[PDB]
Amino acid sequence: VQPTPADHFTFGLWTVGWTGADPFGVATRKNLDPVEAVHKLAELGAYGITFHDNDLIPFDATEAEREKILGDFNQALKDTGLKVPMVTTNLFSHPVFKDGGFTSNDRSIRRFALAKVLHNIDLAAEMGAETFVMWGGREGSEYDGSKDLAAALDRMREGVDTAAGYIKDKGYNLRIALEPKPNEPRGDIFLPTVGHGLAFIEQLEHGDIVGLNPETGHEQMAGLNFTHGIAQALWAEKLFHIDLNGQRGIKYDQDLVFGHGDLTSAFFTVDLLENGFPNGGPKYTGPRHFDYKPSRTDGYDGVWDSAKANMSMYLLLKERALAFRADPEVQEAMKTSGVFELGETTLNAGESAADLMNDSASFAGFDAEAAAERNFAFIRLNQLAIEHLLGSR
Amino acid sequence: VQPTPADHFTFGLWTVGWTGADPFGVATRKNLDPVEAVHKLAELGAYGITFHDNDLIPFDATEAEREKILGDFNQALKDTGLKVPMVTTNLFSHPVFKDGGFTSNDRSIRRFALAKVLHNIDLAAEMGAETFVMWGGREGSEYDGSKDLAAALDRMREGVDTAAGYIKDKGYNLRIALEPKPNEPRGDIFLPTVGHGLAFIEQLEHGDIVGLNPETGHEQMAGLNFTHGIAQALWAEKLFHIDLNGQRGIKYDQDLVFGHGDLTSAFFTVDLLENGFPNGGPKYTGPRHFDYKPSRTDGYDGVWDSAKANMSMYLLLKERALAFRADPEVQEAMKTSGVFELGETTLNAGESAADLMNDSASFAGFDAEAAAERNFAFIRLNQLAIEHLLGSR
Amino acid sequence: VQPTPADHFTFGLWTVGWTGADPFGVATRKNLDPVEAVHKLAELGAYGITFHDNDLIPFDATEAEREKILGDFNQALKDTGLKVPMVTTNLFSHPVFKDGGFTSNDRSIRRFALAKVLHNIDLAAEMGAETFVMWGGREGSEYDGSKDLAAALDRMREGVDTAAGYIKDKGYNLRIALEPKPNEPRGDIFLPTVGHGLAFIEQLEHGDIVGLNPETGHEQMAGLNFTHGIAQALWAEKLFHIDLNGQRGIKYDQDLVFGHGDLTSAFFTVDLLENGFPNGGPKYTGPRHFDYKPSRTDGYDGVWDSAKANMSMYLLLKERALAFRADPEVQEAMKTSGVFELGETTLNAGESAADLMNDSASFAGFDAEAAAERNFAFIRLNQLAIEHLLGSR
Amino acid sequence: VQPTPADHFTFGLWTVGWTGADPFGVATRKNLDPVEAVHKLAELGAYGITFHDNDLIPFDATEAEREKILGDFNQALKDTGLKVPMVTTNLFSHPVFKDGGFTSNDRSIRRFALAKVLHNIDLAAEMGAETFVMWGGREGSEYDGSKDLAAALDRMREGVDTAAGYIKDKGYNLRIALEPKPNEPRGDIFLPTVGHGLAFIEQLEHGDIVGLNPETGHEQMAGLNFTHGIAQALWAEKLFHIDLNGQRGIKYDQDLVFGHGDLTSAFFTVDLLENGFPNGGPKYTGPRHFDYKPSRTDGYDGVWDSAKANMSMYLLLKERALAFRADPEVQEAMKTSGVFELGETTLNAGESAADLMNDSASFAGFDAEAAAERNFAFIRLNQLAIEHLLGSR
Ligand SMILES: OC[C@@H](O)[C@H](O)[C@@H](O)CO
Ligand SMILES: OC[C@@H](O)[C@H](O)[C@@H](O)CO
Ligand SMILES: OC[C@@H](O)[C@H](O)[C@@H](O)CO
Ligand SMILES: OC[C@@H](O)[C@H](O)[C@@H](O)CO
Ligand SMILES: [Mn+2]
Ligand SMILES: [Mn+2]
Ligand SMILES: [Mn+2]
Ligand SMILES: [Mn+2]
Repeated sequence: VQPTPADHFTFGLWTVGWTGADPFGVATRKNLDPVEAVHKLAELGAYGITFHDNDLIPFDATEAEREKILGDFNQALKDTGLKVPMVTTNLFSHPVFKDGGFTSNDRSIRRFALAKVLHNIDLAAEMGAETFVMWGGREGSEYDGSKDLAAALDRMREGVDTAAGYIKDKGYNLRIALEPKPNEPRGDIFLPTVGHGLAFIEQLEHGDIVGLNPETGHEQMAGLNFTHGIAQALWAEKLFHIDLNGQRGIKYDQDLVFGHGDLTSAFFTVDLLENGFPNGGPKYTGPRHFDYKPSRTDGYDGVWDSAKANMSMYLLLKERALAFRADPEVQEAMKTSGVFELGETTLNAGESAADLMNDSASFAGFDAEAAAERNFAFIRLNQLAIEHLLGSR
Repeated sequence: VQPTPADHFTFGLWTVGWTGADPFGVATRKNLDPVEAVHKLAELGAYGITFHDNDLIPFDATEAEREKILGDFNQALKDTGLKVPMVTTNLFSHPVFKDGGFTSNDRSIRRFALAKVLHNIDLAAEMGAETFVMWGGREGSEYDGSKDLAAALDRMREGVDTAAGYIKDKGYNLRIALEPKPNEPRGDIFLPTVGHGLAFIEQLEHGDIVGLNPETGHEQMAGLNFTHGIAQALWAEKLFHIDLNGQRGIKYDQDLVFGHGDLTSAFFTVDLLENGFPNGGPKYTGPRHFDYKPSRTDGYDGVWDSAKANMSMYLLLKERALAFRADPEVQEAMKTSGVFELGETTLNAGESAADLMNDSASFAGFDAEAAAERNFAFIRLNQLAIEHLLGSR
Repeated sequence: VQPTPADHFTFGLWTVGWTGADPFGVATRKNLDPVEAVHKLAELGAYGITFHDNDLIPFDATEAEREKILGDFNQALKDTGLKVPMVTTNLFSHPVFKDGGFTSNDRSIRRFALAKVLHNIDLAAEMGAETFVMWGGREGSEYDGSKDLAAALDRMREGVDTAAGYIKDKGYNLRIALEPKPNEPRGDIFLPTVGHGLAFIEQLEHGDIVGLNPETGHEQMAGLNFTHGIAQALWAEKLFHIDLNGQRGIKYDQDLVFGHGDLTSAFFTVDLLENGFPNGGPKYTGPRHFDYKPSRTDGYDGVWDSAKANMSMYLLLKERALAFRADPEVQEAMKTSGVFELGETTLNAGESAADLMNDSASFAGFDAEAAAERNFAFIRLNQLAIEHLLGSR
Repeated sequence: VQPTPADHFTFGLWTVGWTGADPFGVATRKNLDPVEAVHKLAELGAYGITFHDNDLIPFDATEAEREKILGDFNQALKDTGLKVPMVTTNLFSHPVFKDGGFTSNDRSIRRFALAKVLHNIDLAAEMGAETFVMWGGREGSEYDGSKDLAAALDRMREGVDTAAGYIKDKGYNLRIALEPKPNEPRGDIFLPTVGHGLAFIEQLEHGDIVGLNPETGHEQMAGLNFTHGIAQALWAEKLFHIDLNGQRGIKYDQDLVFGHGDLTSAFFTVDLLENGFPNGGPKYTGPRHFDYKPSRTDGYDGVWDSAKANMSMYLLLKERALAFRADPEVQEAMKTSGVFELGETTLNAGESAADLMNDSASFAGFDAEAAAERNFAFIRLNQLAIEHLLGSR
């Protein structure tokens, strides 16, 4: 292992600072001072730190307090060298956001949320973040008649397009990244998956600077393939940031260390981020952000062990995924299964629909029964990836 | 109840004709003659019938046979009055489609699938279908390294855009509707949910004539809100057709009668199709297609009981959903919860981001703690819908 | 439908008393005085109230404090006539319980946890409660190597048999009801389903007084059929108590009002509690206890609305289910489908294995293809059930 | 890693013999001759072969046919030395079994099904099998009013105790292993999890010879922790057999190769089979049986590849898991986390309930806040396990 700043491992303040309250209990750890957080994180080899406005600045802090806090915070950044690549707003903890921020049924709460957001964009630019994340965790319902579903999407669009237009208007060098989540804390959250989020951005006025911020555990809560989803975001060139962690199944969001959930899936996620696509195409070159929570049963030694482990797991997987693809036997297996064959167009240069239709060999004269005999050998190909993952090859 | 042709209840040939083979067994029913199907369906009050090419015409039938079959089939349509509103292709049963049609790793199979599709478009136009459905049931993988995820989406796009361009080129009065499915028969299917499908259409050249064909059970297999998903398709004006059925949970696709799965969700699905949105907007005016399978334990009396029941359940729900919304007490409850309030824009006519920012009452001077006291009364509102569903009000 | 004490509707102090804090937010409601809980629930028609030791008596309460609290609570009970049918212990909220009470890896904690249970038995006995519920919410793990699994079950057995022995020695008429849950708050909980709880009970030294407390939502979080699980608990004569609420799929425990989740399943559970088994069998006679949470979006008006909605949902389902079995057409359908035929023993009176293999009629010349022709007509029985539920019958 | 007969790797005839038909397609491979299955598996290192009565002997086979088939199979066994450790009955493929075998609503069917079982016991005994597996795949329902649930369990009990009584009377050394599954092919199956199977066994007249046959994928289809379920089966001394395969989430049963689904869970199951419980306890000694399906995309080369991959995955996991417990650092971490402390009984030798409530140290003056400070360090133990799995340690 041994992570270093050019690896671009970013961590949020709320991850290592998460104190332990869950639905059945109180915190098991004391609050983490943000200056300690920065120093500690930098010592471990992180590249940057991210935060939610209220992570650093209390909801009711006065203007004198906000500047006191920011002064010590900027100093620590300075002393250590951590950058601040992404900033986000808390539109979910305070009781006022019980029906949402942007999609609250109450008009006065929608304006308050939007004004909280606009102000936070200002702080984002001041910090030097390139990405502004929006997780609409309270946007949704428990009951189907609680909302007008068309109006909920018009109100979501108005807040995002207002925020986007503000970025363009002030000339900030910022992008917005929406973060899909299927449920928890709402029964049903709006824009529940990568596809929903991707679809939605296409209906925006300011779509051009809006992308996604997918989270491993969030797609796994719907039973989806995390690599399939990021592949699709990447293919559309909407993968602006990423949140890595672990999830063992369809249940509450667990927020384990990356690699402590679906291990084989993390392997392939790493292969896609590092190696890209077999035939060439898009690559994700942003930060590798870890959005997790250290288990409540463990003390602060566990908090820093857990932070260390996110980075270890990613470097271990990266190493095995480079060896995997570099292997002559894998490449050969790949060729046999048709991975490079999928890269060739179906139609010949210049062939029209008409042409293919009327080409006897592709249809009328085709031997479907002979084509059906092919051994794709996907089982052997899968076996080679696991032996590579197991450190056996 | 009593369904009648202006209700626009369509049924596929493979639903009532499904003979019973599942993974652990053989058919329990004899094959259903398609001419019987048409007559029977028409007697029950259906408006139309839909089919897959091989539902009617055998994969290896000769040209003399295809015309014999079509002749008797058109005659029955004539004798009864059923229309043929949608036609689709089978790109999944034959062993040649074991790795997909359009996204097969084998180039020769991709061409064969595409040529099967183009020919079937011709038959669609001849029949008078307005909709051409594409369910990519074999497109996906069991293993993550089996495919180049970027190349799988380029090949999906090439077949759909080739088919679309052919429709435009021949001037057919047809639309394509993609049908998302999360898994089964593949471990992971590409374009697994409504959002994924919606996102994908935005990357097409011929996007304008491409929409979706969502299926109740398919979104419920990912644990998603079926009404939330169709709301989003409708809002984007991509809801070109719909497949209704029942699903009891995250498991294999059960294909029960509509209403025999998540009852409350079917209620709200019916409310959206019939009533639309509370504040006004888009409406879905196409056919109400039932894509289900009669339980294998039951004989042919059960097949026609099951067909009858799809229509009964929809009319029962429709009736309760009209009463629900028409109710003065519901309207009042709706007002209290802010359903109409969500319909008002957040920003005042002419207000800019700048303006709202600097409006003291929406932020600096806002009383978050007082705004947080509001009783949304979503529980009472939910109670009124269930009493309406229960036939109590 | 108006509830009366005769109905045996019981509520937990923590249910209407639930304040609104979840994983991503703080409480939205103010604490509920116990005195007012008691009076308000008696005005609604409640039969009894239930509580956790620390719902009532703070963890740190002094002796003088405890006595005051008990004096006020016992006053309220005397004033209103409310009964206290069940009492439970809180072995999950304090940080001390982070790894469990009974199956903590730390022995001093295991000792404290059992001590806390014994003291609570006394209180339970003082209050007149018939049932003692044990829900081991922190018993389990996030990671597979965290626990010696054989030793976790011995620890659990030690605790439960100690508590049972103590009851027997003290002469108390108290029975222990164990309550399964698959996950939340731990990633995996010991004894996750009705099946695992019944099995464990059979390994106990004093299992005669140990039974189950199944919860609607809990079984549904693993995707099981709650009605099938309570039917196995009844069949074994081990259904000592029941917790009713609603869940809308495999996700975090929602704790919705009974009937606000899976409706048809709710209908069928009520049918089983009220009508019993079609061919006869044991019947459930305890409290109908609601363990739910008023959504955090609702103010106190909403709390009483939700309390009310629980009993109301139950009465509406009961009316429908009594009408359903009373219907001649439904009885006809039931006989046709073989529901009464399942009640006839397979073998003949004094027929042995040997006698049966040898019966020619049963095997050697049994006409399997002719038997396979029976139309079970389960679809039509299911349509009739649904129509009774919707009150269209 | 090269398997030897000493390993006890067993395979079902129906596993490598699975032809490829699924819900949306026909077979992709030709039928496998039994003779060749036997020889091929012996060349791979298999220990034994297992089968369903109709895997080998067709349902309609004549007497002369049966004898020929048996003569060829017994030849193969003699030639290769393969053992036949388990035999099972097919009570799910013929249409006669549409509503179940043992719990069919139709009594004549229930009689045929039991007859079919008794005859198979004889054959099982002739073959030298130790285990008789019962998987009741059609036992259950799609709809809640289809069955009298108390009567479904009595019918099940009748069948299983008749079969057990017959074994006892005949002097056969055969034990029955019941096999749970939550769903597929029925929407709900009776006795859906390890927990439900163990419970039911305790209600049996002859449960001394009745135990479990849990399957990896089956428990995971309900989202349970397979390793926790087999640990409860072991603890109760009821783990008679085991079926190993892979599942990638809550969906249709995939029947992937062991290790091709949840990897870390696979690692921990192997640890439990090979290392036993950390503080000692019963150990599993039977066949390591693989009940999987070679993906339908692969030709026969793929079939043998997959057979091989099963034993290989198992050997790789075994090597890793033996190295993991042998590691001094891992033992250190285990002691730190209290894994050995769980093994110490909570009470002192001859300490009663009364003695414990009264110990001041245990309750009255126990310092709960000081005890709550222990760092269990479960995260670091889990990181160490994963690093052993990836062979980076
Ligand atoms: O489940 C919560 C989300 O993962 C958030 O932490 C966003 O990433 C930041 O608001
Ligand atoms: O699960 C199968 C799909 O529902 C199909 O029936 C498509 O609708 C028609 O190809
Ligand atoms: O999931 C939480 C449980 O349902 C509890 O409320 C128990 O019933 C009692 O501790
Ligand atoms: O889900 C199918 C089952 O796993 C069977 O293969 C049984 O093991 C034997 O009938
Ligand atoms: Mn996140
Ligand atoms: Mn469909
Ligand atoms: Mn409960
Ligand atoms: Mn099996």
